Amino acid sequence: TFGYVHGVSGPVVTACDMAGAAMYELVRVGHSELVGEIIRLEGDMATIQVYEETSGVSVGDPVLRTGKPLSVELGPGIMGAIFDGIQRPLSDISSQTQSIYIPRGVNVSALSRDIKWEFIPSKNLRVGSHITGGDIYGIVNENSLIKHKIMLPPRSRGSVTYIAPPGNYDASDVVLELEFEGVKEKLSMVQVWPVRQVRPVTEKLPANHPLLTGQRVLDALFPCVQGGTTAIPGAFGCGKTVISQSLSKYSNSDVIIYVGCGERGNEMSEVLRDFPELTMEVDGKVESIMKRTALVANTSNMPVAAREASIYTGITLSEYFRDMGYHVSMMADSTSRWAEALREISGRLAEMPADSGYPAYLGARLASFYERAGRVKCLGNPEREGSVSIVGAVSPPGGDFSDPVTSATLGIVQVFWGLDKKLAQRKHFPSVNWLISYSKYMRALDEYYDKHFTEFVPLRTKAKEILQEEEDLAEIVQLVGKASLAETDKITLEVAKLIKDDFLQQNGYTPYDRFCPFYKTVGMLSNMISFYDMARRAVETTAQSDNKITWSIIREHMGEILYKLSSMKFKDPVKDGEAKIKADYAQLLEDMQNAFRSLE
Amino acid sequence: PGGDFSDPVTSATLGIVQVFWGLDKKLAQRKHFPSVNWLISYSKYMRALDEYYDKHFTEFVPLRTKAKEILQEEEDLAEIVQLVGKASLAETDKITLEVAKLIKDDFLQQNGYTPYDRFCPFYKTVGMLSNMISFYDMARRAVETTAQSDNKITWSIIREHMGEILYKLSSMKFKDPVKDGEAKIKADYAQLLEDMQNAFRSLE
Amino acid sequence: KDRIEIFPSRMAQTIMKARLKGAQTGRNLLKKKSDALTLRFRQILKK
Amino acid sequence: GGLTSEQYHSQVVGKIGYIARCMQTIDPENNLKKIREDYQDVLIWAEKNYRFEEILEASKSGKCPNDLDALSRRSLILQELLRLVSSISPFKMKLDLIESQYEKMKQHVNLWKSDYHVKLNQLNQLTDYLKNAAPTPKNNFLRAMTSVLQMQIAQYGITEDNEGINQLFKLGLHLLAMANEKIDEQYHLFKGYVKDQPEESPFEGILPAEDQKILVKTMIDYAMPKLSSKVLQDKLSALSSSDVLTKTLLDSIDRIVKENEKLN
Amino acid sequence: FYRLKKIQEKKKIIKEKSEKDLE
Amino acid sequence: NYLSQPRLTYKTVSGVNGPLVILDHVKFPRYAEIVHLTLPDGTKRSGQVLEVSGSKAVVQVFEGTSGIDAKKTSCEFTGDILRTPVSEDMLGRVFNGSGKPIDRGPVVLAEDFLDIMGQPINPQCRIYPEEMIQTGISAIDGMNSIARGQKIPIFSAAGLPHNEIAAQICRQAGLVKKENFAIVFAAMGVNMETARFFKSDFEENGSMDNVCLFLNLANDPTIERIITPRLALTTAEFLAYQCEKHVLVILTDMSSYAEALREVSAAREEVPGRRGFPGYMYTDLATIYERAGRVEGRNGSITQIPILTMPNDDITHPIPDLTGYITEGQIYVDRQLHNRQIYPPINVLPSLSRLMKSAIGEGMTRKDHADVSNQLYACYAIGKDVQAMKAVVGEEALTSDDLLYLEFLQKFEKNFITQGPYENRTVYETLDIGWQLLRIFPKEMLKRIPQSTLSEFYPR
Amino acid sequence: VCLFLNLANDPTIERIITPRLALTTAEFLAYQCEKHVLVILTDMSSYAEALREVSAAREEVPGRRGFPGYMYTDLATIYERAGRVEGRNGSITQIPILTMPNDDITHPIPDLTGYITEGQIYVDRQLHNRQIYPPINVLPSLSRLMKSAIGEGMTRKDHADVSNQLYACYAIGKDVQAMKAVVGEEALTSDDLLYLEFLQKFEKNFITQGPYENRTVYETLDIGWQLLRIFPKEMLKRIPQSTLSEFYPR
Repeated sequence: TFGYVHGVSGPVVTACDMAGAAMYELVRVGHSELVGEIIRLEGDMATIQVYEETSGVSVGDPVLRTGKPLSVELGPGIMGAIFDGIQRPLSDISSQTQSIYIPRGVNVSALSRDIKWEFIPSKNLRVGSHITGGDIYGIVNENSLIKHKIMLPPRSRGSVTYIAPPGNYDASDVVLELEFEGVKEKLSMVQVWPVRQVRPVTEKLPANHPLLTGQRVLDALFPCVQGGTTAIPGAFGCGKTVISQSLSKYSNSDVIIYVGCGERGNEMSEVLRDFPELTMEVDGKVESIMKRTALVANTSNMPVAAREASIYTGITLSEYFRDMGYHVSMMADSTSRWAEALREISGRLAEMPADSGYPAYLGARLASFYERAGRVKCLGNPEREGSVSIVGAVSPPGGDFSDPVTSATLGIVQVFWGLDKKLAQRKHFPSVNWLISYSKYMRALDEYYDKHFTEFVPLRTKAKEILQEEEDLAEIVQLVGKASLAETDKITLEVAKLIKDDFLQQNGYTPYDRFCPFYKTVGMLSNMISFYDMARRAVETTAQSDNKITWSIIREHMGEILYKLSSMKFKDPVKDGEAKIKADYAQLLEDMQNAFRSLE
Repeated sequence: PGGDFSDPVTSATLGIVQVFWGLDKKLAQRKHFPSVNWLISYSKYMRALDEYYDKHFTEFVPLRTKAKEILQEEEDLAEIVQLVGKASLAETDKITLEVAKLIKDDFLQQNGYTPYDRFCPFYKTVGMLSNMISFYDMARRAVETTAQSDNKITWSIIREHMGEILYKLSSMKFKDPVKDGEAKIKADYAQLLEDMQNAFRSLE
Repeated sequence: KDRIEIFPSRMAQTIMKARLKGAQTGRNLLKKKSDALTLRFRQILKK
Repeated sequence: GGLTSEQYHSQVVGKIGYIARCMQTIDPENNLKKIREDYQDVLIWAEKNYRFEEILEASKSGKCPNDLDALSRRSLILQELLRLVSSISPFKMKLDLIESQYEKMKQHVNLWKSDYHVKLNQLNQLTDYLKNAAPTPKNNFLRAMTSVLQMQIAQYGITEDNEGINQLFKLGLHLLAMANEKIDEQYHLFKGYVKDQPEESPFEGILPAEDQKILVKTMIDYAMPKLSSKVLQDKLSALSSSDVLTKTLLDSIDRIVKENEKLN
Repeated sequence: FYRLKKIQEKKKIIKEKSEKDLE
Repeated sequence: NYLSQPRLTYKTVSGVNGPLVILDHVKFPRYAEIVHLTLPDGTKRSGQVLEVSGSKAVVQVFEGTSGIDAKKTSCEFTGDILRTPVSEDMLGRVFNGSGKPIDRGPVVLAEDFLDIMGQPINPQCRIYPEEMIQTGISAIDGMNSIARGQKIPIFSAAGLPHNEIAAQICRQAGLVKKENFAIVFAAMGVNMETARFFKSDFEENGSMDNVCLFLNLANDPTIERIITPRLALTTAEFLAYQCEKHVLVILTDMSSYAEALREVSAAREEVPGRRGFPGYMYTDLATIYERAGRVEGRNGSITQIPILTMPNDDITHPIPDLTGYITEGQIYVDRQLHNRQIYPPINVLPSLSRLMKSAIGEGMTRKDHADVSNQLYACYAIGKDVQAMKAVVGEEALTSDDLLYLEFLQKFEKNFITQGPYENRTVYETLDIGWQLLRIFPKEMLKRIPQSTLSEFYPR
Repeated sequence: VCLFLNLANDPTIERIITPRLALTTAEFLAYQCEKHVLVILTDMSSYAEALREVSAAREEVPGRRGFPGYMYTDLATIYERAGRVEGRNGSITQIPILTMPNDDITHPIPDLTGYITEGQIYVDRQLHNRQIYPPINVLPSLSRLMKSAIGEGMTRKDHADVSNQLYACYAIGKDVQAMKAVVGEEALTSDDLLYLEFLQKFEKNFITQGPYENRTVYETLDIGWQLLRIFPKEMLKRIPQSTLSEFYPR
């Protein structure tokens, strides 16, 4: 088991007597057990890229190889934890050490031992019964929300020889024992998985059910789908916090995993201060979103491989909750700072630089990351579907999207939510640019929309047209003044203003904009576009006649309709039932039709 | 290699040296000598030297600050003239350009090979600058004193009445430090200050 | 045609950034000129 | 993009064994003749006490059924019926309804996209939360409404668009979502359900007599604060003698409080 | 970067050969 | 407790190569083990083991290897990494870049021997920055307020007076004052005149009782320049996290630190990365900058105001570029203001203190402060835009409001930004100066201030 | 049809052999079974990145952007297996596909492919952002083998000339658009404004085409003439007078 340190040069430790070790095997070096990976073998010698500072490591110090490559422990106790980039739990490190520092060479297990959670075995299992990877052998009630499914690791299979009865047990207690080919394996609630390896599935499915964020601008103009991959331009003035907090509080996602991939020291602590304090309604109770989330967190000075691996730990955790049948959402907050940590590994390994100094494989590291998203038929017996979505924030240098990490990310991700400083400076939250943003998933979501919201596809189309006409007409408005435009252009601009200020803007701090259900989003946009179609009909139908309609005539005859349209954002689903909101929208439609009947 | 101050020898030198006399290709090409760019060069010793200057040369620090100010406002005014020509320039901006031309062409400029300019002592140097900036202050006052008045003293009215003084100002560089000792140079420049004040007084 | 044909060097990067600040300044000054004249032109049309 | 051969055949033998474990729970008596016959191929391989290695070699040989998508459809139908029958444990469904719902599922294009799966997930969602139902108006009302739902499901299945079942989902899910402090809104919702159900005693005999008395006591106790007059408070207090919750209790409470609204 | 990686490789080979020649 | 065993000393120098002396036959050598060299003439010299491999130990000597030989030179191995003799009595004292005193005082009697490398502050233990540090400079305190525990570099360039700004911050800085504040000023690759300026300008002006000063000169060894930030931050960690002090660390030239990293990477024969700097430059800059912030259950907090000489006046260079990625916003010193004699030359337009929203609030400053800074920003920005208009149209073409933004710009540079090297302005006086400039406009023109705030403070 | 799939999550080194498997199957079907085959090579950029990865991981001598110095020959060992061969009725036709990094046509991936293949089909944001499917920009496009394929019996006899003049008119149309964006219509000639109108008519009728709309070359040439008729006969300076005299009035 033990090898010996042969030499040390900066963060790279050469070792000897390592003949039984493997490429990318995880190794503890030095008496303090500094973490590192085998990057090369040269006979009985191995070269270990140490993660932590190597100061003080000596020739002939022990080299204790862990048999497995870099891996994530998976099980109960994942929920609510703040893991670092290599799954050292920062909460356990703080509690056990009673120190403000992470001590060099932590040995703390990722899932806390001695916490004897309530376990229920799967009622269908028996001694002698067949079992396979992804089969649920029991459930652990760790939180009121997440009934944590315990399931056989994807490589393991055979005949069940023991299951624990109902009772209290931890991560180290043996829960299942099974025999295959005459060999017995003992399993606990803890499972261990290689962080760079995809967890296999029965079928990777197309993504077709919306991931609602509760924000009108996102859910209306550029929808995202459960299982989908999306990106955000993360910067100071972008307003990313409005998306991030809203996603965690309101999304139709059963588990959230957030990954700090080298955020700034203070910016990381702002996130780790907020997520405990964020609360969500469930079953008429209020509970901390920490009941349904886990944070991987790394400040910029965390070990290089802790930053680089943090993105892969997040998706390995997220795939594990996907495999339980949960619709997981992953947020990665700094894919640029991850690509910097990736670049630092290549610089230490002396790999040749590609575009802008990033490694040649950056495209493959990103692409194999985002391809781990999607909806799936899970492994094992219950046939259950599950999914991982991935939100990947990117930081274009000075707003330049041509940097290889940003360019590749926007080339890979099927959705982009183009946050823009010019909108946030005017407090236009969520501050998403409705020209620069896009979503490729429309063709796949149209199945769901045709079933549940058949009117919506016409509406989103007309919305984009109205917004595009505003941008194209604005040049003429500057060149000759708004007063010189045609009547069909003037009503188009007013509806574009109505959409911009009273539909796309959403003040999530207020009681009324706190969350916007999809029904409210359709009903608001339906009324705005119905008013546009009637206004457009009135002006175009009277063009070249003696008697003629213009925006001033409409506003003079029905100014209360424009006011009622603006009032729709204030209508609150908590105060007013969905039937009442639907009836009010039916009344606005009848009101505007009767109002236009006075002109035509 | 191409006069570029980003070159590593220059970069390492710039992190170390307290004084840097950045000579500029554009000045050298137009045969402005001694070719020092007055907007890129610096001397971190000013802090210390201001003790010596306040003991021996009390007028010099005010003049040094006003000089660099006039020369920086020259760059602002010189850039805009490429697009707007003269049309936007206030009468004070004209006085700034006129004195900036005097300071650039008749004070900063110096011929390194001609005995009148081979070396210039400090008493000559401070006296030259004292006169050119005292002209700037008095001319700027002569303009601004007429702000919203019934008649304006323009830059051109100044330039026409002050023509002898302007020629005298440019001529200050010709005094020979060998045959014209510091006492004679200071006395002549004191007559220029009196002539300058009296020429301006005719418009006030 | 597409480029100024300056040969690539750390000097040439500096000179292009200096020229870009020059061109952006000249754009903004000429845009201010255009705005000022356009304001007078609209006022003169009203008159 | 798929599975290793070892994993693929492992999933086959797992699913085959599992369909049999599902049969043993949906039908311990072997009553569901048509359903059991449709799984006979997988059931034979699971009923014979083959070693895991022997059935895996038989799957590699293609003697076992060896299409994961075919096994997945078969297993999915059986699991969705098994979930239905398990979710209604207090009320056994009629055998003819079980085979009818099975035939509807067998004939349906895709169960995950089906309204059957939505309704069944709602039935499970309402049922599951009751494992932590501490005494409060919300939880007492939810146990009551869910017990009605379980009985009605045992009488009609899922694919039958019974208006009562469809409305009962909306009302039950709304009460489940309704905030726990909202005692008057919870009371008003449950009151509205009892008024809207055609029967004069919708909860009668469906649940334990102690729970029926807790419903009666819950309605009286949260009504009484609305009365200011001691005579009317005593007349309303006397209703606590009743054990079964009925429309006549609500109408008695309504009369006595509406009299108090004019007697204050 | 490429030129300097090759230089460093040549030095590594010359170091190893110089040690091997002393055995 | 302590290493009880005696030290070994080796004559076995197998070679010398640039700054490196290669011992052989060494017993159990450590990476970064501190060693003491003795030369043939008996002169002592310092060094660290830059590489270990079997019996070989490649010492990087701190001083140049000049005078070392294979036969008389003796290397003494201390058996440990370099540790800082640290204590609270390091306040009021001046140290060289290795931590040896240069103030005619004794060695430090230490309260601890902290690992020079430090350790990562646990992100769950990290607390968000919560209150202002006064720098005393109006262009910082009234426009770019610095939260206690923020990192905020002063970007500068060759010839700009950023060392004078660094020194003025180090004199004037303190809490808001509506003895527990300490400064750790640490200066790398400093030319001997600027080192006399830092030493004298603190020792002559009473501040020393609340500052610890580290000087590393331009001619001091390049490896001592790497150690200087680590001593500073180790002392700042001790003062804050062991001793509750609020601490401000002034790292005066991160460029010469990065140039020292370039040399230490060349010393290991590593291939150069981006623009000739090491690939791992981001982690080394982060290892300096993230040794900062507040921590749970302690009053202590390390703020950093690095100063950073931008190569070629360009933020794209890896030194400023990587620093912008790690630190929470930046202050720019500007050559334009410097040539105009505006001292401090701090350009408040491109500058941004990212955490100023935390630093400013009711009970931390006057409640108006955030609104004042926003309106001053708008009025200075519009004043610059109107100065560009004046340049095209001349004064007679301007409106009365345009003339107010010009009067504002002139007075704002000449009263708000201009401070002088020794005038100290508390945040209250900076805000009264701010209001004195805002009062130039009619009350209704102050569009970024609420009418309640205007009614309480617009009258003068 | 036959498919070889290497997905973005699959191992990158398989991408070296992924197109070679397709071609090795195409060589069997075409040269041994006399079939005609269209071989599609999706994401040659992801292929070239697998070469860049192997190159960087082996310390191979770099060409531009750090691709291996041999990248041209590796791409040629893929691309050159297209062709007919003597005495066999078979033919391998290749349509490779490549996304250009940062849309740069001078990038090694498009550029080396550019030298090897018989001209390029190109697709452009200038068309796609206006909903002009298929967004095929004709000016950067060409076919080196088109000249030999165009002619009598293969096509209408005029086809070569119609092409030559469509390129000229569309090219002038782009140049007058680039002028107008600076100076407005007041500094353009009436003829320049006609080339600007030609560009609008051309993209809306010639390029714009439905995802299931099939057009023969003959209907395409009739459309081409109805566009070329925008100018007077004497302006069509790439076409011979006999071709004009037969077809221009139709």
